[PDB]
Amino acid sequence: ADERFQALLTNVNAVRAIADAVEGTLGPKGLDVMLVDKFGEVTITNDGVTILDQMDVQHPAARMLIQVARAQEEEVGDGTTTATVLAGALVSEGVNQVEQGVPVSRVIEGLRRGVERALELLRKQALPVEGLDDPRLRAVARIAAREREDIADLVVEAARHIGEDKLQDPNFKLADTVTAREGAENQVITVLVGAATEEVVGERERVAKDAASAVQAAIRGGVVPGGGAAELAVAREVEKLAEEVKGMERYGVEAVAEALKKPLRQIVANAGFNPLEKLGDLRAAHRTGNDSLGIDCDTGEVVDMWEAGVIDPAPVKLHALKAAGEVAAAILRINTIIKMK
Amino acid sequence: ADERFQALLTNVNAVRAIADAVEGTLGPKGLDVMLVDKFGEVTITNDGVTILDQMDVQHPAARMLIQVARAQEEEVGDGTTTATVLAGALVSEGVNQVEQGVPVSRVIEGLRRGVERALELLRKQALPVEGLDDPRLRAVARIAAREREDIADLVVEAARHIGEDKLQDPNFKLADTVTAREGAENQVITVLVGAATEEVVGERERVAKDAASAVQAAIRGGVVPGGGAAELAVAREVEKLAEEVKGMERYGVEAVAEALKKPLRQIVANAGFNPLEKLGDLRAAHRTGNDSLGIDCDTGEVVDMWEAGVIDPAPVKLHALKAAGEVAAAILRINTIIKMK
Amino acid sequence: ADERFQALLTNVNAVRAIADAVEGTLGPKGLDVMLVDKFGEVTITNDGVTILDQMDVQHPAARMLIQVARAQEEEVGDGTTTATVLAGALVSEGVNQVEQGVPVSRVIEGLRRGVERALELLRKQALPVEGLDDPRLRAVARIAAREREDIADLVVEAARHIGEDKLQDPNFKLADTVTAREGAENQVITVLVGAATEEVVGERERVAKDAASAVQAAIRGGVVPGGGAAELAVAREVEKLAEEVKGMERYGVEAVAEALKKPLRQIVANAGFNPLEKLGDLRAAHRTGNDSLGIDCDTGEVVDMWEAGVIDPAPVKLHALKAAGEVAAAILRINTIIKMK
Amino acid sequence: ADERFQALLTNVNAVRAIADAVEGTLGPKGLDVMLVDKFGEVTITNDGVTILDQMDVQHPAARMLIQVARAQEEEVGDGTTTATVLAGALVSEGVNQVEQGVPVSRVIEGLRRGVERALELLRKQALPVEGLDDPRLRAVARIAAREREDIADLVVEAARHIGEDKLQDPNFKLADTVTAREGAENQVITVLVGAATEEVVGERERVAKDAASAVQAAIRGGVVPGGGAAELAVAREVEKLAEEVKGMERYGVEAVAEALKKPLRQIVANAGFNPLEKLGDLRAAHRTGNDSLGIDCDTGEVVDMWEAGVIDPAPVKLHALKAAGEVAAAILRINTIIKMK
Repeated sequence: ADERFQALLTNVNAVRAIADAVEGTLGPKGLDVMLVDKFGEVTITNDGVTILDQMDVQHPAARMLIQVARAQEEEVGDGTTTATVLAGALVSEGVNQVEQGVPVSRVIEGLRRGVERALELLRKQALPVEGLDDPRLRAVARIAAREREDIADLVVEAARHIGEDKLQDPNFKLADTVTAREGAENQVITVLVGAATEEVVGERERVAKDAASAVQAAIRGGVVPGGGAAELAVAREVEKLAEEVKGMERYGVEAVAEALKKPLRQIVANAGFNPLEKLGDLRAAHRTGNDSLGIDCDTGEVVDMWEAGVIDPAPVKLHALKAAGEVAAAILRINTIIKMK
Repeated sequence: ADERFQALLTNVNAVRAIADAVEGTLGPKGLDVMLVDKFGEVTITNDGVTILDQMDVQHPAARMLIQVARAQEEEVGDGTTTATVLAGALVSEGVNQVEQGVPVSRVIEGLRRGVERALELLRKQALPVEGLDDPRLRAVARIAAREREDIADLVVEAARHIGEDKLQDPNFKLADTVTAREGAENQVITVLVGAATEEVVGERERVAKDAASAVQAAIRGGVVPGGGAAELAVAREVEKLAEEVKGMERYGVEAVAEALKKPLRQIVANAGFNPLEKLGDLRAAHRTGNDSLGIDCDTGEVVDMWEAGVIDPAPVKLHALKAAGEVAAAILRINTIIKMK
Repeated sequence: ADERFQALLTNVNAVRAIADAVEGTLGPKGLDVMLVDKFGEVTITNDGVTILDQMDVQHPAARMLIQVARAQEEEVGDGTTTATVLAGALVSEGVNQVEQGVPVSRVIEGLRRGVERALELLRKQALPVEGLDDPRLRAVARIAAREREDIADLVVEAARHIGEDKLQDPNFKLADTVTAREGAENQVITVLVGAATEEVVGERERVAKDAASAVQAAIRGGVVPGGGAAELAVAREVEKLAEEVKGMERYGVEAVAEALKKPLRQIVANAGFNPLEKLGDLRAAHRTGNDSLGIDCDTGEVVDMWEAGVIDPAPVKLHALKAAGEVAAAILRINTIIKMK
Repeated sequence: ADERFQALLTNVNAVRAIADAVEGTLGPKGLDVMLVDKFGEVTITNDGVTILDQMDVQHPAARMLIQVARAQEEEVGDGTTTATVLAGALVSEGVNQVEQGVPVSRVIEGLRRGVERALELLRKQALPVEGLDDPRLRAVARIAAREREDIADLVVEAARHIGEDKLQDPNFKLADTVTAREGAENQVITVLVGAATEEVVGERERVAKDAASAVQAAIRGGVVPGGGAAELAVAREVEKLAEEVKGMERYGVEAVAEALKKPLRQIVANAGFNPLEKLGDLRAAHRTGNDSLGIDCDTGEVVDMWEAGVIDPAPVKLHALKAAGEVAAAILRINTIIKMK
């Protein structure tokens, strides 16, 4: 019986290691990682899609988390860091509950329903955007642009150049229509992203792709309050369902409720504030009945996220949460480790 | 800085060790404790008063807890076990919150307000007695008599002889009017408590005092749905206070919210049941708007505590929680250890 | 003499180890197992057919168990995991009896007679299916298809198309008449099973044959209550046998009696409930004289097996118990281990 | 949690060691025990009272068992060995069930109900004696007299001298009226028991009192098939009850059912036969439905105990089983050890 738990705990540590490396890059004030080789080259990066693509993974269970994370990229092309962090948080809280005495099978079925209601509420709370002239598209473009307005303006201009129904096509991907060249300017003709030298093209094309996918998802799925505020808004209701669920199976719902707060906690931690008090003081304005406010990362004061302009696409967070729940369930479902024939 | 926390942990572990050796006697299906000497004498007792009286204490933090608990006993003559267990839980999760990074003063000042609202709501939940012929006095005598009916009837029979307005006299302690003699019968004259042999006189005398004090308090303060149900009922509202309180300080209100679960948790655990599943399944019937429901100690089925016939006095629980809060606040405040002259 | 028993004990622990690896996959809420290579590839599988194919078996006592398990798979293509988890229980209880002082040769014939009367009573308890219009066909198809109704419907829709006497042909195998192709829909023309991608065909083709074999076995041998309830039912009759067998040899009949409870015990354990408490109350529900009372696998309350709708074919369990008896007999007779040229 | 169980295991081993030190003296072919000192003085004896009154006890769990076992002697004056061995078996099986996962409080109440049930069936099964000249009164004195008829005959000769109603009172016991003097012949004047030398007076007086108590009990409450047959008779009924108890509580009832077989197991083991086979062929002979079959101590052939004459009085066995159940419960309750002032 201890060996079965040790099998799960060994897999959990592999997942937590992947989340540990990529959870420091969350939010608008994230931190970058160092990637080194035996030959000695360096790759400074803060975009998690590059971190997961260019990380040495040897433990068998870690590969599944990256597989789902890049499946999300195949879907819409953004939000892999959030999915990895949520999956790590879910698995960590699940193993914490199992160590408390809950059987793993009960935690899995609790986690399933918790993620189900969380997706339901995130879908409900997503507010649609009225036309491409709305400033919320500028807001969601700037945040995907790493707070560089020069790239941000040319993607939103291109979006209004194309149109609404042409953007609604599911067979068309805007990320295939972005190209970056060196020594050029920023304009739309297929858009051209200017770069200084050849080495600057690689990251500029990446951020152009990210902004393209953000504005792509914004029109179809609407708008959700970013910065982890939506996660807290759904976490409160998931806790209500945890009080609603009967039996030992509820403690998976509590695990989903706690795991949903990890994005906001890591955003405030990366912003250079103490998470445990900034999470406490954030609950003051959540008593007012409005569930669209969080914390800004520059002054540490509680402010509503519509006015602050910290916005996230609805499909990115919805799919990130779905993938995180699916992989957390899949990695919790393992009980034994065996060597092949 | 670690030395200031190290001194807190040693104070905590002394308090915890007192509670771990007393908490097993809580509830109707409690278990006894064996006490040994260098001479090897045996003292089998399940009453917390005697175990706390005769137990060796060397760590100064432990002495304060039993001084507070026995002053509580000097007040009304019962409830020391519940107070000690509650103090242990409060101190344990006080240090648990500090381990997470919360400052100690914030936890202290959160414990203060949590205990304040818990006392207020336990006062408001206490239901008064409608005359002394009410069967709930039979119930509160029966639980105080270790579920032995021969002691349960004579204390209520004597009490109805005394009356009411003579019973509310604060200078009158009814537990001083009990005397047990070997080989006698059961009657009032002074309630004469029969016993088989001389050695049996001590435990019967102690049980007579316990039942006498229970019925004494039942008229003064009314009744509360016991078995840990009332502490759960006020724990829910203390959790609402925690969601109402601002800043880092709210983590102490959460500590009070959890510490009120420990009596019911350890009542269920001592019954031979899994406390996790039974605490999970007990929140179902609390959604109906009623807050007077608990769990039985024989079948494991969730039943209403008024009809289940398990009731405890109001002042005993009130003052036990007050003493537990006061001693938790007094013991979390210490930060350093120095030798004297 | 110690060497003879030690040479047996090393054989038992091999059958125990291979049984332990697949015991977690039993039941509708089973847990998957990952199979790592030297090169690091992984196969997540919850079916017991594949885990035995793709695992090292170096201690040759396990080779006999895998050989007889796949030999069992050859007739009716299902229930190999039940066969090996019953074999492990029988062998473990037999060696436990041998530890008490019973010689092995007595336990061998006790096992023989107990398994014989267990086969007799599990055959008798089987209830024939009323045509192909009976919804028990849907019930037995859904369970074999991992509780996925989309694949469950097509197998029984085809089975309607084949007929009664054409399915009753012993030389005709309907598991060869199921084929899976990627990118297609589900229809019967040959049963075509749809799949998303090429990698999804590998598992869909497997579960198609499993579901096909379930409905094939159902017509031949009728229906038996699943979830381990039938093994619990025949266990009591084996216990009644044990009191009738004269001499030291009966204790093998006790080994059969205790081993037949292992399926229900492990299905309950994998479900996330306590096996002892949830198996004790089952026999308390057997007072009515009916032998179908089993346990639901998400609420944990005892429920009559037929009405829950989770039901398993009769011949698969018949031959699984026969194979478990054959291998438990075969392994126990091995007393010495030596080498060749 | 481990310490609470380890505190029980040290208490269990003390009881087991006491029972293990007097288990070989049970039955008509019992084996003596050698006591030693620092001075080297030694006493050879097989009367368990003379061992338990003299062997050294330092673990306080053993002193309670000897206290209640000698209280049984104070009540009647015989059957202390069976009380001790039953207490040991009950405690050993209680801890065996706690090892599996049953909480101690559940086993405790299961044991309580099992012992109450066993007392009820022994009360029913104990048939009365028809007059004083019935040969079973000769037989009970014979077994009480270490299979020597010289002491047995004078006891029944005195018993007819006193009278039936004179024996019926509780205020008078003829265990005190027996007196042994050296150099005297066997006659009654005061039952004068002859002895060879002064040293022979001690054990002869002791066995005279034992035989006196045996025939006291025989008229007082009748007779019960001894040699362990009656405990096997009631153990089947306790096993039948075990299947009716709901939930986790039953495993105490199974412990009571098993612990009642330890008496006959030890009579057979001390006799020089394999207990496991001679229990199987005994329970295989109970097909007729009668509850008087046992095993003879000279040939090992299964015979009815009435014809063999091996008989034991009813009240001694009833009180021994009651004391064994009470002490097993009271030693199972203990879960924590502390040093006192």
